[PDB]
Amino acid sequence: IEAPDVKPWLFLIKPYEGESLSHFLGRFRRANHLSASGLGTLAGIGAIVARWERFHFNPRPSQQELEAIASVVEVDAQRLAQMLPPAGVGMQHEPIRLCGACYAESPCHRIEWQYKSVWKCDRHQLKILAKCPNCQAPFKMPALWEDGCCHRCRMPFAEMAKLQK
Amino acid sequence: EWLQAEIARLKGKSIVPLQQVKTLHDWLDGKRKARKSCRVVGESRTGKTVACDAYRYRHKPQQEAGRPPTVPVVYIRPHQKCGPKDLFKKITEYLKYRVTKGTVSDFRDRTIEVLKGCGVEMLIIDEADRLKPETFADVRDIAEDLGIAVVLVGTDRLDAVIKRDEQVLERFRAHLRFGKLSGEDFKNTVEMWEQMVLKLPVSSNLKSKEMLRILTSATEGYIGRLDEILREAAIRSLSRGLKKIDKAVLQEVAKEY
Amino acid sequence: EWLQAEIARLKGKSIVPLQQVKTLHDWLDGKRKARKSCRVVGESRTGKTVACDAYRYRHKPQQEAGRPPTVPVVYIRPHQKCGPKDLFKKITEYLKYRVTKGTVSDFRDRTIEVLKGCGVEMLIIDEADRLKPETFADVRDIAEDLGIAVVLVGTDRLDAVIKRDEQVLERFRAHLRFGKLSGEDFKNTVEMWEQMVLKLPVSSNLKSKEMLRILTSATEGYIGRLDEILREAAIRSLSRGLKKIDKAVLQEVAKEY
Amino acid sequence: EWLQAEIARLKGKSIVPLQQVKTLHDWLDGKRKARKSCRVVGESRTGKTVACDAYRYRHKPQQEAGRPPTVPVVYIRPHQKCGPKDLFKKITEYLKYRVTKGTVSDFRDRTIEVLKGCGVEMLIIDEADRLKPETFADVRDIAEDLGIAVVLVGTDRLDAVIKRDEQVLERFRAHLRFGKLSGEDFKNTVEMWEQMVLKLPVSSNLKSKEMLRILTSATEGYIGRLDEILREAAIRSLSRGLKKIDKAVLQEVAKEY
Amino acid sequence: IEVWDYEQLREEYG
Amino acid sequence: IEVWDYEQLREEYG
Ligand SMILES: Nc1ncnc2c1ncn2[C@@H]1O[C@H](COP(=O)(O)OP(=O)(O)OP(=O)(O)O)[C@@H](O)[C@H]1O
Ligand SMILES: Nc1ncnc2c1ncn2[C@@H]1O[C@H](COP(=O)(O)OP(=O)(O)OP(=O)(O)O)[C@@H](O)[C@H]1O
Ligand SMILES: Nc1ncnc2c1ncn2[C@@H]1O[C@H](COP(=O)(O)OP(=O)(O)OP(=O)(O)O)[C@@H](O)[C@H]1O
Ligand SMILES: [Mg+2]
Ligand SMILES: [Mg+2]
Repeated sequence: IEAPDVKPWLFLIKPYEGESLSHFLGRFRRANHLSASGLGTLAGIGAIVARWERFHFNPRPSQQELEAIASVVEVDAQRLAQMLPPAGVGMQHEPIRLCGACYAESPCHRIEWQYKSVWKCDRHQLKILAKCPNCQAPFKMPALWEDGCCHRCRMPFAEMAKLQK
Repeated sequence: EWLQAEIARLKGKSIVPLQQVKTLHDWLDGKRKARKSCRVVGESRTGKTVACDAYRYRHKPQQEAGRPPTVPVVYIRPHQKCGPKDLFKKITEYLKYRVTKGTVSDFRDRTIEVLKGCGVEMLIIDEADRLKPETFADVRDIAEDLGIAVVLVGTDRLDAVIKRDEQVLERFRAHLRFGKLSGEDFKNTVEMWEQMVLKLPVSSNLKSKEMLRILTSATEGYIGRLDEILREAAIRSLSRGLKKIDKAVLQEVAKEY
Repeated sequence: EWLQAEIARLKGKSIVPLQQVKTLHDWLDGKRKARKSCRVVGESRTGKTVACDAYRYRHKPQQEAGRPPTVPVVYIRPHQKCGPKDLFKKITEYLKYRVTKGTVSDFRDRTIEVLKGCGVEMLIIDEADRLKPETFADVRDIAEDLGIAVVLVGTDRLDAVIKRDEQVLERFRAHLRFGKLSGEDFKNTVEMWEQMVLKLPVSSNLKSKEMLRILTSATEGYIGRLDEILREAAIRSLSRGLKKIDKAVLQEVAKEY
Repeated sequence: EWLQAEIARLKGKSIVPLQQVKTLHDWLDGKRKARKSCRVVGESRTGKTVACDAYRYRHKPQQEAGRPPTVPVVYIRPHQKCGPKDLFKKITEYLKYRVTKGTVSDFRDRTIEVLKGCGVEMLIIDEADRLKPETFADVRDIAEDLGIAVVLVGTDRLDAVIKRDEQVLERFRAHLRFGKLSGEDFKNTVEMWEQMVLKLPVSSNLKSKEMLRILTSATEGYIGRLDEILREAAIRSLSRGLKKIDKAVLQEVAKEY
Repeated sequence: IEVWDYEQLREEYG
Repeated sequence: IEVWDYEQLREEYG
């Protein structure tokens, strides 16, 4: 029989302050090698989670998919709740904005950048990117980011911060 | 009822230290630190599987509240005609990791992620010859990619399978063999079994020449047969209200084998 | 603890510029500039994988401030029964870009884009006989489409696979073979290994006639065995507090092989 | 211990240049350059097998950095009821290639490839009469297709087998015959063996009439018996503290044959 | 002669 | 004359 005094488990990650949901779930899927359907399956909440990765949130199933999923990612309902805009505010969609100046501190994405009113970073004092400055492509969901490398134009991403502001 | 308590005991299982077992434990340890793969061979009733259990238990897995465990030794047993998917699945389950549907390459990527991080030093594969010939590609891959010693355990047929492929023969060339009981060793065993396993109030005094003749012919040196036979003899004997094992009841049991 | 520090070292790996290795590196270079495909053959313990790896590392990927890395040499190893999708996926990962989800034609189109632009001159495929017979269509395709030399590395079986298809045999007709150690070459190796790998305080002095007999019988010319054997002998020897490898401990190890 | 050193020496084997041996070496060389097949015949204790090895060893395989060994002479000895696959398998192993699973046509096509490229000039088959009758088709085929001389070595029974087939008898019609020792040749040999092989301090004067009668009757001119007998006689004799071979101790040994 | 550690090459990798 | 040890010839072989 299998080994004694253990329980079922998976690999856990820690959120960063301000971290967005789509981003967080992506890290999780990568750390544990699985599909969104897979997450939804371990979870028992259906296929619904895949559009979360591209920011579509009709609901806040706070006591349903969201109270439930804490048990898989080991993060509580409230910390998780904080990974989405408060009811009624924010709600930007198509361009994905980024301040690479913060990447020197931590690769991440900060969800505040996707509230409709934003165009500047106050913490680093500057114009937020809404498009890549070199190849002039829009960016892919935070959810699908790899190693802090640009496919369109490889650089350190962080290396880009001297320019544009 | 006193008698029922005793019958339930005899019906069960236990581990008795023996020389064969000690030898293996020290040999494997050498191999574990040296990180070298090897195989263990011997006849099917020598008690190879049990020595391997006794070993596993001497190294308690450790666990903290949050991060993943440290599991120095992993022991698995394959199913007949084991494929590449079946091997990864069993490795992943033995560590109580949650996983479901995916393709072979996906179980492979996952197997290397759970084997890493989690301290694993040795993998032991029982019934080793149930592996399909292609799976050895995955067994070698792990052994060479990760600092993990792989031990193959089996009967003489295992070597007949291995010699069919030079790539495998060479990684697993070193070996240890289990043997049978004989002479003074069979006699001392019998005596240990009486004091350490049977324990009847009446004292049997088995080592007697006329009794070892019965057992020797009946068991032919296999520890497997020796155990079954003396246990069937104490249980039958007690059910009949006797306080010891005599010559005739032992012969009555041995005759059925 | 001084002893622990040393055991950990001995348990590790290193690359020694042997005579066999020097030749391959020059041969491949010829092939690289000439842009021609070829194959390398030899027995499984001759150290083919290591000679080929050592080569890869002598040509570090280069990087400018703007464009993608230039990567002259790509080294990959397939899984067993490798399919057409599996080959592209590994080439794409090797070059640090990952595309996920699509069909076979999509992996192919993407493989040609990363192989282009990024300078690639040579592709090395280890254990080439893990390839499924149809995948060679994709290996030839790349070799003919892009000015990339493809090298197939493997055992005698590789040629049994290749000779079953004229289309492949002809692109990959040229070959180099690895051999075994012998005569003066086996002796010179032994001596190098003592000074370059073991490094005990007290010279064990193995090239001595009496000791080489033990090693020759034990190793039969495979560099693989020679390395395992001398390392297992220094580790066992130190664990017992000895300052050198002697005759009896070497025989104690060799007996197990 | 001085005596132990000496016993170990006598217990071993050596090759002494003799007229029979030199004759063959020159004869084969003629045949080697001429590229012609032939056979060697003679009685079972004339030392045919040994002369053939003595020959093989005078022509060491050569080796460059890349390509296979150049191997002017190949020497093989078949197993009983040797079939067509058994002959190719041994030729292939001899040249250090690994044989893998396939059918008869594959061993044949592969044998001709390794016989090519690798310079091969002569093939020597010992105990030729272990060959199954059909295999001679493959032996003739090689001899005619490739410029390779084939030499068949054996006893008078070989010719009884060969005369069953005209096709073979005729390719291998030329022969050299080994004979027995006599007269001055037997006497000179005995003396050589005393000074060159035995070397006891005393000098036993075997060439004396009183001793040659013992040896002549004991050995009947076969070099095989002569060697066995004098070695058994010096070893027994030393164990008893004597430094020469006398009349009674030699008769003590001879009586056992 | 230069001899290399096996993991070193990885530590110094491009 | 030179006489050879049989195991030596073996050891010196290609
Ligand atoms: N150390 C031990 N203590 C007690 N019983 C033992 C011991 N070793 C072996 N046995 C006996 O052997 C049996 C276990 O099977 P055993 O190891 O003899 O065969 P096996 O090698 O597992 O068979 P196979 O190799 O074919 O799977 C038990 O019933 C037990 O009584
Ligand atoms: N230059 C070298 N220095 C030290 N060890 C070497 C060297 N070359 C080969 N080896 C030995 O070979 C082993 C590495 O595998 P190897 O070089 O045999 O690859 P391979 O021959 O391709 O194996 P296979 O063909 O079975 O896949 C190491 O354990 C090492 O001891
Ligand atoms: N030149 C030699 N030097 C030393 N010993 C020799 C020599 N020639 C023959 N012998 C003796 O004869 C034996 C070798 O017999 P060998 O097998 O060569 O003859 P054979 O006719 O091939 O025998 P068979 O026909 O049984 O194969 C050895 O044991 C050896 O003692
Ligand atoms: Mg078992
Ligand atoms: Mg290899």
